[PDB]
Amino acid sequence: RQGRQYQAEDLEALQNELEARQEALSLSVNEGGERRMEMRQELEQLKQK
Amino acid sequence: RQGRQYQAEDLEALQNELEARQEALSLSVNEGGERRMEMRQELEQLKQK
Amino acid sequence: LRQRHTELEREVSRFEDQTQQQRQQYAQAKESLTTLNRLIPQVTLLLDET
Amino acid sequence: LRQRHTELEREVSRFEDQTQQQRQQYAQAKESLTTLNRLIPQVTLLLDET
Repeated sequence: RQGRQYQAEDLEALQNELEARQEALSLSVNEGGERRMEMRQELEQLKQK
Repeated sequence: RQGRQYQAEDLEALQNELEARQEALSLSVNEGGERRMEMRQELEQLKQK
Repeated sequence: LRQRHTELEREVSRFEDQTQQQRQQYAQAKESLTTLNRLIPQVTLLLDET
Repeated sequence: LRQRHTELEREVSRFEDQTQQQRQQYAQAKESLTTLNRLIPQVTLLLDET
């Protein structure tokens, strides 16, 4: 499902790798939405103007 | 470390509640950010006025 | 408008306090949940209190 | 300002997409981690491939 055999024989390290990925999730989203959210307000402002 | 003796006999409910509280993390942080930046834009408008 | 600015600064302070408190607290909750789901994600069931 | 609206819509589309994808893939990887540490949180040691 992720990786194709991908060292399943002893996969411990990959979990820690995923933790980094997990972290990059929040960042990658927390920024993203905010940005669009930012422009949303600006967009509204622009519309009002 | 969390709790002092905290239903270690059957703790799954607590993991579920903490997942809910992480959903709350996301909701609250996004709401606070959007509200504060919108009112910062209102501050800017008031400044120009 | 200066009174509005003062109240707006008060509101900025309130939002920042709320955001801090919630983000820290729920981050420590995140750490605790990670410890549970790592060391004992039903490893207690493997133990089963047998 | 309407041209600014057009550019803003472009940016909104780009960020919306990027966030959708990134969150999907990262959530799937997160679910993969959960499946690991749920089905096999070193439960392979109890399996032990005996």
